[PDB]
This record gives sequence, C-alpha cells and structure tokens, in this order.
Amino acid sequence: ATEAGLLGKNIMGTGFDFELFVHTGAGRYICGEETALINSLEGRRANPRSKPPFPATSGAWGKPTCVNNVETLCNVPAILANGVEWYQNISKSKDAGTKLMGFSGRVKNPGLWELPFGTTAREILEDYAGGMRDGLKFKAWQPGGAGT
Amino acid sequence: AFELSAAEREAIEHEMHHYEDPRAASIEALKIVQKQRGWVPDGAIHAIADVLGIPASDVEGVATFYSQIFRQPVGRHVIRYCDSVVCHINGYQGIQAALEKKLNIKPGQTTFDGRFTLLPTCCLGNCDKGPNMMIDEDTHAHLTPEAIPELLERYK
Amino acid sequence: ATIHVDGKEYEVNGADNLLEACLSLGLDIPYFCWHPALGSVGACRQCAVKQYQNAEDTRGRLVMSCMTPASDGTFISIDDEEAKQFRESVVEWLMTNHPHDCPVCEEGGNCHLQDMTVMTGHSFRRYRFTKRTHRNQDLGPFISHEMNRCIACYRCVRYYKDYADGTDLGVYGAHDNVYFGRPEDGTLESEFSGNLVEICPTGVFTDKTHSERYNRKWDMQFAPSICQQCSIGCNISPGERYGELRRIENRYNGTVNHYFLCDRGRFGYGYVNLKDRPRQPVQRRGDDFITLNAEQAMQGAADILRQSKKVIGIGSPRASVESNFALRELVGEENFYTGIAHGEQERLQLALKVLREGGIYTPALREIESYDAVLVLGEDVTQTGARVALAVRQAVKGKAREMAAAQKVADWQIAAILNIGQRAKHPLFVTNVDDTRLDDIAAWTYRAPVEDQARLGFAIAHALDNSAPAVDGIEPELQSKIDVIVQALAGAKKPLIISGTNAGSLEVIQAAANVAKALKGRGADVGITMIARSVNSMGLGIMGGGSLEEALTELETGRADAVVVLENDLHRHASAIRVNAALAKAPLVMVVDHQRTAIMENAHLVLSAASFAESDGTVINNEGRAQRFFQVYDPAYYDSKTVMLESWRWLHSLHSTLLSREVDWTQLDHVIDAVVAKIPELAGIKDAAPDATFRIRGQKLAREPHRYSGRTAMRANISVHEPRQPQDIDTMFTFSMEGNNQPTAHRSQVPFAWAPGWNSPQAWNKFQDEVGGKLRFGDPGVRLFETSENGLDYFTSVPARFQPQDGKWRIAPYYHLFGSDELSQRAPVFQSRMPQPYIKLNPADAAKLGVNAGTRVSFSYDGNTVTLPVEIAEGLTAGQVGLPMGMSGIAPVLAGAHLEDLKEA
Ligand SMILES: Cc1cc2nc3c(=O)[nH]c(=O)nc-3n(C[C@H](O)[C@H](O)[C@H](O)COP(=O)(O)O)c2cc1C
Ligand code: SF4
Ligand code: SF4
Ligand code: SF4
Ligand code: FES
Ligand code: FES
Ligand SMILES: [Ca+2]
Repeated sequence: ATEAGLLGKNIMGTGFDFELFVHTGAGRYICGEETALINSLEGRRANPRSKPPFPATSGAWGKPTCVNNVETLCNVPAILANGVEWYQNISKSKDAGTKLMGFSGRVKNPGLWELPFGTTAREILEDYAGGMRDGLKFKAWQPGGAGT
Repeated sequence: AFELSAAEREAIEHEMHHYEDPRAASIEALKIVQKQRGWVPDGAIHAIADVLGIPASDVEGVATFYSQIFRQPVGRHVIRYCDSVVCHINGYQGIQAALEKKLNIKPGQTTFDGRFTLLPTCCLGNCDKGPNMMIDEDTHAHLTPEAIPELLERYK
Repeated sequence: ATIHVDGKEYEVNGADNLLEACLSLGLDIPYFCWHPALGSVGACRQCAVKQYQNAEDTRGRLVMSCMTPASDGTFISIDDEEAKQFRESVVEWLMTNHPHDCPVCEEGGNCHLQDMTVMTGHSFRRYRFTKRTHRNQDLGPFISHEMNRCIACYRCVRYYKDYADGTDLGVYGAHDNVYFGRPEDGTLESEFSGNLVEICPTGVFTDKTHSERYNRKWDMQFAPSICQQCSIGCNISPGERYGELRRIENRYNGTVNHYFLCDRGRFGYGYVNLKDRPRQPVQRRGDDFITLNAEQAMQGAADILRQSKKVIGIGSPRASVESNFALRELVGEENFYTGIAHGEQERLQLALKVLREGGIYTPALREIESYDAVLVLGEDVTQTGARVALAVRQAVKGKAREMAAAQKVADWQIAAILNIGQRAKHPLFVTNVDDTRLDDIAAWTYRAPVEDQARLGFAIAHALDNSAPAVDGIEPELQSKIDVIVQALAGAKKPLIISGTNAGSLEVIQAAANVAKALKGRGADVGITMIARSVNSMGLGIMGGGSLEEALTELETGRADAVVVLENDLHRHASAIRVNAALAKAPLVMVVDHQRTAIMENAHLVLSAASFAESDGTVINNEGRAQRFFQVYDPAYYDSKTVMLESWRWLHSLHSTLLSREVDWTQLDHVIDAVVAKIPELAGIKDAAPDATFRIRGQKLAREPHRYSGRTAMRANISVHEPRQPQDIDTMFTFSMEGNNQPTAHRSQVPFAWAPGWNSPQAWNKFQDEVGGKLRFGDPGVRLFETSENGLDYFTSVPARFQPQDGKWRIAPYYHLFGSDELSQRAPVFQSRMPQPYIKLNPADAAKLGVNAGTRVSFSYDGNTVTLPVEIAEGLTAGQVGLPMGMSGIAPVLAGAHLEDLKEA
C-alpha cells in the first residue's frame, strides 16, 4: 500500500499523511485491554488505567487516541463503499451488520462463519458446526469466549 | 560482560524512530536481544536502558512482566503448548504427557542437551484446530500424542 | 460541596476525593494505596464505600472513595453492610499470603496493615492453602528488605519514582508474584530513600539503623525536635529508649517538610550514641584528668576566668541561639566571636541581607513546590539542602499539573496527570562546578568555576533588566543559552532563585540577588531561597560577632588569655596548625561540647554539654524561621553520675558564678526572655513555642505514649527502687505518659502521632486540619523577618572569568550528603555509605600531570602535605581540582582556595 501510494505522504492527492506501524506483542492477556494496550504501546508494564479520562481525550502519550478491534475496522470499508442504508438493510436486528460467529470444541465442523446478528446459536451449532461429534452429548456452551 | 552487537543497536534505534517517546521501543529491544541470543541476560537490561534512556529498573520491570521475554536461559527450541480451555476440551493433557515422556522434563524445564524447553502458553488463537503447539515460530495444530515423536525430531 | 455520609450532612471541598474529604472530617475509611502526597491510583481496592444516586436510593453501588470526587450533593455510606463486607474481604485477600511475622517484624505496633486488619474486624483465617514467598534483597546500610510482607499497594514505587524521581527501585514480575525492589542487590541511590520506611504500610522496607537496636513504638520516648544536620530545619521526632537515641521519625509540618526527610537527617543521628562523648566535666591538671561535678566545675572555671585579664568566646553554627547568646553574655558582646571563618561569615551575612532586606519573599520549603521556573546558582542542593531539591522536583512536575488542570482532570488523579504531562516540565537551570543530581530534570546544567557561575547570573540579570550591570566576554553559544534561561524566567508567573553559601563565592550570591531583583522589577512573583551551611547558621549570622581569624589573632597576640569554645571543633573553619598553636598559647581553654573533638587535648577544662537529644533550644531556619527543639530524654536517668547539661545552662551558671560567686541553673524561658530583650532582631523566637507554663486543660504534654512499658523494671538492674520521674522545668513537656497527646489538643508541637485505631504514621491524618495540609492549630515555628518594603541595589562587582594559572589549582567544592556534615559523618552507620576520599581532576590536567585514575597524588595546603587517589572528572573545568568538602582533613574553608605542589606521590 505504501508503494501504491495508499499509505505515507499525500494519500490519493488529498494531502492526508498517515503512517501505519505493526507492533508485535510479548505475550500477556491484559495487553488487549485498551488502556493497558496503550501502556504496553508506550513500552511500559501493561497495567490498565482508570477511566475517565477516556483514551479519546488522553490516550497514547497523552494525545487523543482511538482503540478499535480488527473486525470493527474491517467492517468500516464496506460501510463506506456501499453506504449506510446497505449496512442497515442486511439484518432486521438492533445490532447492525454482520459478525464473525463460530462454534468450537468437539463439534463436527469447528470453524468461523460470517453471519448476521440475530442468528440463533442452535442454527450455528447445527447447520454450520455440524452438531456435536459422534457419541457426544451437548451439555453446555459459552457464547463469547472464556470470559462469558 | 555484556556488550550489544552493532546490528542489535541499529535495530533498536530503528525501532526508536517509530515512536514519539523512545521508551516505547523497550519491548522490541528486549525481543531483538532475545532473538539474537535466545534470551535476555542480566547485562542486556542495563545495555537496553542505556540505549533507550530509561532506567534499568523500568527495563527489568518490562522484561519480567511479559511472559515471552525470557530472563532465564532457554534451550535451542522453545516448545509452547496451549494450556487454555478449548485445547483442554480437545485434550491437550495427552499432548503434554507425550511431550513430558519424550523429553523427560517438566513444564518450565530445559532438557539436559539444551535442545528443548517446554512451556505452557495461553490460547494460541487457533481454537477450532486444537490442540495447538508452538515450536520456535511454527504453529502445529490438530495434535495427537502419537505425532509428537515425529514433530520433535525435525527440530535439531 | 455538600456530601451526605451515612445520612449526616457535611461541607467539603468539591475538588477533593471522597477519601481525603472523609478522613479530614474524622471518619475512618481503611486504605492502603492512597497517600496524601502521592495522589490516588485505585490499586489496593480497600477504600470502598457505597454511593447512592440520590437520597431516595437504596441499592447503591460500591465505589472507590479515593477515586471518587466529593462533588456537591453526593450520597455515600461507609457503614453499609456490603461495603464493610467488601473491605473485610480485601483485608482477607491481603492476609492470605502474609507471613506469620508480627513478633519478629520491625513494623509491629507501628504497622498500617495491622491497623487496617483490626479496623475491618478481620480476625478469622479461613484460607488453608499455601502462602507465596520471596527472597529479600540487600538495599544497603539504611533500609532492610522483607518482600514477604508486601501487599502490593505500589506506594513505594510511586513515591520513589514518580515523587522522588529515583531510578533504581521498581516493580517486577506479574500476576501475584509482583516484586518491589531494585533490579539487583546494592545500595539505594536516592537521597530520599529513607522515607520508604514510613511510606511502606508494611514491614517490607524498615529502618535498618533502628533495627540494630530495635524497640517498639510504645516503648519509645519522643520529643518534637529540629533536625541538626543542615539548615533546612525539617521537624523530626527523635525517640529514645534505655538512654540512647533509637530512631528519627518524620514530624509532620505542613509549612516545612511535610511528610519527608532526607537520608542524612533520618540516618545521621548515630553520633548521639557514641561512647566517647563527654559525660562529666573534666579538668586537666598536668597529665591528670580529674572528673568534677557541676558545682565545683563552675567554681574552678569562675576562679580562673576571674583571674584572667580578657576572656573571649567562640560560638558555633551548630549551637542553638540560647547557647551562643549565653556565651555572648558570659564574655561580653565585644569579646564574642562566631566560630566560622571570615569568608563564610561574609557570605552568610550577605545571604542574610538578601533575605531580610532584598524585598523579595523567601518561601518556606513546602511553598517551593508551587513555583513555575527554578534557577539554582552555585548550590549543590541535593548534597547540601536535599529537601529543597525534593521540593524543586515537585515544582518541576507543576507543569504537568497545570496541563492536566487545563483538561478538567482532578488534581488527585495522579496517573491521568502524569499521562497528560508526559515529559513536559517547568524550566530548571542548575549551575555547579560539576554535574549535580538535579541534572536529570534540569532543562540546562552549567558546569563552570564559581566566577563563571556568578558571571552567568550577572548576565541573566542584565538581560532581564538593562539597569543591571553588564558582563563583557560572553561567548555566542553561552549567550544563546543565557537567552534560553531569560525567556524561561521572564515567561514564568512564579520564578524561584536558589543560591547559598556553600559555593564558597560571594559573587554567586550577588548574582542571584541581581537576578531576583531584575525579576522583581519586571512585576514577577519571584522568590529567593538561600541555603546556609549548618542548623543555626542563620541565627549565628543574625546575632553576629567577630570572625574566627580575629579570635585566633587575639589568642596569638596574647591579648586574650582565656577562650571558651562552644560546640566548635575549630578545624572546619581554620587551619589545624594555627588553631592548635593559638590554643596551646592560651593559658585557659574551656571547651563546652557534646562530642569528643581534637581541640579537647589542649583544653584545660571540658564541659560535657548536651546534644539536641538532651537539650532544649531554638534554631533559625535557612528561611529565617525560628523553631524550638525540645529535650528528648534526661541523660542522668540511667547513669546517675552523668552531668550533661544544656550549653546555655552551663554558660549561664558560669556567668552567675563569675559575677556573684553562686551558681544559677536557670530556666530556658528566662534565657529566651534575655535573648529577646537584648537582641531585637531575634525577638520572634519567643513565639516559636509556648513557655513551660503551657497546659492543655491543666496538664502537660506527654513525651511517651500511654502504653509505655517497663516502668518498674527498666532501671531495676541498677536499683530495684524506682527513681523519681525526671522533672522538666524548661518546657511544657513531661518526661512520662502523664500528659496530653490528643489530636484535638490546641497545640502546635506534636512529639509523636498516635490515635486509637491508627498506630502507624497514618495517624498524622488525625492531627491535621485537612489531610496533607497544615497541622490543625497551625504549624510550629515563626518567621523572624517579614519581606522588606524596598529592595537592595544591584551589585556592580561583576567578576572576571576564571583563568587557569600554572602551578596553582583552584579548589572546587564537592559536597556529599553522607560525609560533609560534621556530626552525621561522625555517626558509625555513615562510614559504609561515605564515599572514599577521592581528589577530582580534569582529564587534561591529569594527562598534564601524567596521572591516571586511581593513582595517589600529594599536595601541600597550609604546610600540610596530604595524599589522595585521583578520580577523573569530565564535567570539571581545567585548572580546577575537586575536593570533598567536610570530609576528614578537608575543611569546608578550602572551597575557593588554591592548591600548590600537586604532584604524583
Ligand atoms: C482483560 C481484557 C482483555 C481484552 N482483550 C482484548 C483483545 O485482545 N482484543 C480486543 O479487540 N479487545 C480486547 N478487550 C476489549 C478492549 O478493552 C476494547 O473494548 C476493544 O479492544 C476495542 O473496542 P471496540 O470493540 O470498539 O473495537 C479486552 C478487554 C479486557 C478487559
Ligand atoms: S508488616 Fe505488619 S502485619 Fe505484616 S508481619 Fe509486620 S507487623 Fe505484622
Ligand atoms: S513494598 Fe511496601 S510500599 Fe511497596 S507495594 Fe509492597 S507494601 Fe506497598
Ligand atoms: S534536608 Fe537537612 S534538615 Fe532536612 S532531614 Fe535532611 S539534613 Fe535534616
Ligand atoms: S484454547 Fe488453545 S488455541 Fe485457543
Ligand atoms: S486507597 Fe483507594 S483503592 Fe487504595
Ligand atoms: Ca531541659
């Protein structure tokens, strides 16, 4: 993208300057918490910070900072290429747009599928994950990771 | 006892150019020293502190905070098997037992020939293909206890 | 703001958090990670209260009171059942790993963790699993380390790093193996590391010097005293047991030294317990040393003084105002000499003239933290006036405080403030002969000889005000740095100019006065600070007298045949050969001192004076603040044959025996009345502390806590009959528990802080009007002089630049916090901490001499050839040689002197 002029100085002739870096971590689960993420970005121990102030006003090095997930930023270009009405007209639910959902752990087809919000967990587990494996009985599930 | 090599110093300074504050290159400086020497020794804390302009206490605090910055000598290869819940359901315990019975070491220990050090890591973000292992940079998925004595013998 | 705690309405400051507001109102909330001086971080999770949305709310929500603003219309409950359960749970979680260590822990009975364990009502252990353990580090001679007792409250790192700007302490590790210490074993390098033993709420960091002769806080006999180890005058609580000085605690003073001491004051008390101290009057007759009692010492001394034609007295800046005045009355005003040299006296009275006639307000130590730009000229503040250097660091962090206030971030939310103000700081410009410990935060450091430091000051004053004298011969690069300093100082609302007498240069003080006057003429709110040398340098300067060279001349010429030397070793202020010859010439030398000095060999009579632990008196601050110190213990309680009286008591009874042939062991208030009657400039010392008739509802002030133990046993090996309680006629304190130490008593002198449920240094919360503020009925101590209506004139004596001349070596002074001050370097625990005797050289001068680092060179000063090993000094300038002032053999009068015959030994 830098060699194609999509990053760096004067992107698409607009005068907007943007530099993108990749900072690889050193393995702590608390580094994903956004204020602790900011602290680890500044080369510190990854302790979180009390909010307020939120990072939007005082974040990385005291500057305005916005922390967003990978998937939110990946949702952004489709929104701006197809429009607001398209993003609001793919799911009849109060949570707009599509979400990567998936079942894992001793199912027939553990994996990841892009589904609209309001898709029930049963149809994910049966149609997409294939149900539970042979000779296994479903007893519990966690909807959203180890912290749910 | 410790003196930073020239390539390490250039890599650390190039990482320092990426940030508003030079303190923000501490994690990458530690990872650069660790990549060059397997682990971060005692003198590297003071050397990195001198290069970055931050106290050695801050460098030691960062190095001992992060699990993947090794402050003790490791083997030539670091086996990192997943410990978390999806690999627990998929049976990581058999993989850990196979690794222990092959290497004759406990987790956190290094073999007597310095070839492998065995470590439990957190979730490797590969839960649909569990159980998962990470030898030095390669992620091995769909693990079975019978495939350990072939996986380990391609890391000399 | 209006808050409602448990349905009770209170008026608080809306800019405070709920924890400090509720502690100021007398309510009890347990807390660990919060401190009044460090701000709020919300770590320990102990201070939880229940906040309600309004008065008609019953559910509520657990909030952290230290992280919650005490805004108008707040509704909280401390005594809520769920809040109480949570606070007990936090104490329980800290107790799961805590070692079974209280009997063998130096913090016991003085431990904040013990107090908050009891306060939450947690006394039942239901945790049955293992406790984590930790190895300990060696942190040097002063601080003992026990990481097992840690509760990970983070107070130590926040103090040592974010407050004191120390670099060698930190937190390491992770989840529940979090470690607080140095990266490896070694001495803690901060000059203010000793405050860890009170900052740490547990027994991790403990006073190793106290641990050698440990006793519990209830067994201590305390008094309010002033630290004698430099001129900053930090209030201390010395505590004794079994007749020896055990500990120095910080005594809170919201105007001077609020929570913190430096390490010299905290750990340099060991000279009081030296076994070679004089304990009785001793008369030298031939080779015999006859021990006398008080009465016949006065009779014999008065007989010899009466038969002599002229008697001169030599005071000291170590001695209190009363002792120097009593000597001045014994010998007369015309025969009294200050014990300091002529150059030291010139610099001291010049600094006094600047302070009390320059028209520029001199700030107290606490007020230094609120200034917006600092220029330190010639003063190694960290090594001579250390607590001023700590206050300067707070003043430097003021810029981040202002930046965060601009974003409506509350002033107690310290982590947000430090994040907003990343590396921004208020301008600091330090100037010395070499590098200082303030150079890490200094915007600029100027390493130059004292003439060039003075010339830089004069040039700054001329650039600020064109009526100030100009400097000729400034280099363009130095001129650019001068304009940097001038733009920083002129743009500040509150500039502060720090200088002092330790540089050895009159012109440095003159240049500092010129800068302060130039800033005052521009309408700035400029303050000026002068760091003196000793505890009562300013008081001895205010009283005045002849120089030590004049006294030595009177002894050498034979005009004076009797000399009374008060608390002065005389070798720090003059050459030892001349002093010894002059004292051997005098047929009567009487030394009144509490330490065994070298001139006592020549002394015909030696009076065993009392040190500050065994005496009362008044000392004058570097800011002109008169402060009373009170006697801690009676030296004759355990050793009945000890005659160790106050120096003013000795000299007053000697004057009485000289005049009327009867002794008069006077009272302290009579001597103070005599001072304020005879010296009107010292009239403010009457109001320093109330007189000995002061009572709190009829009772005196107790020196020791109510649970003081061993009353019928501590002396039982000497005699089973309990002795009479030692009477105190001098002060309002009693030598017993039978007195008052209530937190609500109307007084300013608090010998120690204790309240029920608060056995730790956190008990100082109960003695303050608001936490971290002033003492409830005013901080003790009174300023002697107000700011003058009109200032001085500009000093037109601009010196020439330093020229290195061949054969001569200008002595550059190096001060050490451990070693330079006389009494503290006599203390035995300071010898490990003291630097080895090293003579500093430029690389160019060392290469010219053919001398490498470590080789020993010999030089002759005043006919005395001494030899020291060489350290190479990069920051020094050529033609200068660096010497450690105040060490053994290097008198502080060598600063600014020249050196000859410097060659390799
Ligand atoms: C302990 C902890 C760990 C977290 N780890 C991550 C993470 O690894 N990745 C992530 O995107 N968010 C993580 N979060 C959530 C972030 O705080 C934040 O909500 C998110 O990263 C960015 O917000 P967004 O969802 O609008 O993009 C974590 C939160 C906590 C409390
Ligand atoms: S730190 Fe306090 S609670 Fe812990 S062992 Fe010492 S006295 Fe007891
Ligand atoms: S060592 Fe003391 S001050 Fe530091 S975190 Fe532990 S208990 Fe708190
Ligand atoms: S700064 Fe001076 S007065 Fe204060 S504690 Fe230190 S030596 Fe004592
Ligand atoms: S649980 Fe093992 S890869 Fe995620
Ligand atoms: S005192 Fe408030 S959380 Fe520690
Ligand atoms: Ca007395």
